[PDB]
Amino acid sequence: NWLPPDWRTEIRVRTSGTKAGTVDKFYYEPITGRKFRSKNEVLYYLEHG
Amino acid sequence: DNWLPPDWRTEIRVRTSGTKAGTVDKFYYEPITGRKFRSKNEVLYYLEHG
Repeated sequence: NWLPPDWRTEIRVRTSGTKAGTVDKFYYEPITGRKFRSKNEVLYYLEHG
Repeated sequence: DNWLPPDWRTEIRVRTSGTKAGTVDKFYYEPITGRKFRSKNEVLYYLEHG
């Protein structure tokens, strides 16, 4: 819990290949739908919109 | 997914926020191009027609 109001989250779970079973979390910006790959990439961009 | 050609990648996307929380989508990725498909039939269509 640190995430602005309308922000969508998801996990991608790898189901084939060398990294089958790995879970990656993604954050999407509202209206735009802009994909971020980490906490800090979102924290950073809130500061520098 | 034995039907899939070699070096195709699969994953599931699960929504973790909003109305659609808990929704699971299957994706299929073509080797090298990274091109995205959303079902078995869409992949078999593409392999046939290019």
